[PDB]
Amino acid sequence: QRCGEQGSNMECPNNLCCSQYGYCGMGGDYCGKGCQNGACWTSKRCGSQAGGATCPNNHCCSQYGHCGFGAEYCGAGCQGGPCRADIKCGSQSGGKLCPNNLCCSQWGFCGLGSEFCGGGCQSGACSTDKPCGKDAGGRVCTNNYCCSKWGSCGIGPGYCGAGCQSGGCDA
Amino acid sequence: QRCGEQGSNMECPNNLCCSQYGYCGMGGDYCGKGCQNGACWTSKRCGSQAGGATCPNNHCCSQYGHCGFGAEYCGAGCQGGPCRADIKCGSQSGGKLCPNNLCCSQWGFCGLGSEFCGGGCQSGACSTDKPCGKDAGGRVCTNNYCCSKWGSCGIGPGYCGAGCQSGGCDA
Repeated sequence: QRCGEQGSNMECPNNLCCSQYGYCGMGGDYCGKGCQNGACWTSKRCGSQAGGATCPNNHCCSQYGHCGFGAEYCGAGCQGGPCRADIKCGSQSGGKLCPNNLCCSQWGFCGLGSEFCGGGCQSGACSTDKPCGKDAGGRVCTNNYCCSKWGSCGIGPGYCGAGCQSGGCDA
Repeated sequence: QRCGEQGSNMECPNNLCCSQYGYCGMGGDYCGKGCQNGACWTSKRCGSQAGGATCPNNHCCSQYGHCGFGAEYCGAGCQGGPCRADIKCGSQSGGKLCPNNLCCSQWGFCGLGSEFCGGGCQSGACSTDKPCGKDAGGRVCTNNYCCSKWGSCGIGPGYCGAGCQSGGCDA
């Protein structure tokens, strides 16, 4: 029920702005000064201009390193987000990972949905759920996902907790 | 700290899937069966095919009414989300509202950022914060935003609560 730093980087639905207090709404109280994620009045910075920083709420990072939607942000020069041009990844691009957990299709493009995440999926949010760890000739998860006690890739206490064979383990 | 119905429709950062329990993570425990929002293994339905339903996490609604990213979802036939084609709105389009609170620029296109939300902004998440209510010759907020006791448009208890002059008031 909280957003931003008070809600573990949780984002509000329908681009609602997270105020400086960790609450979701609309108006100057949420979108103005201290706005956390969502349609903030003062767009957040990203890409090149702000250390590789990704846009929250899947916003496109325009060529000037600002976050938003529309031609100016998703069009030409777009550096991150659901940019209007296909984004390349995988073996075909020196094993690049897609940003924001997106799937890298068998063809080397970033997306979400069956075509990217289903069979052939290279990295990211693949729905193929391939075996990792010792029961898997010690193969490791992509994206530094945790390889659970069970030989499954994921993120969460169950995956990164006790019995984590490799990846971004807590334990 | 919760997502989905347990977190008031709050979404996880970086397309993490919200499990059926209202927790954010990655793996079959979160993205599989019961997945709430984020990179669910089974894309959610939208637009025409599912009553006008919008995609969570700003995903594009492909022409078949499925949610995702990439050419198949944001390209041709895209019905909602950060579609590759400019989305029209406003006076120029029989006063249509943009989906997901996006700003309708002075020119009749949907986006977020200064160009859409700044001066001339027609509807949505405008940063112009224009006066509503009685102190405003009884003008009303767009998007059914609440016109607060103060003559400000917004969403939240402060806006929709007591002294709400018009809009989607609770009080």
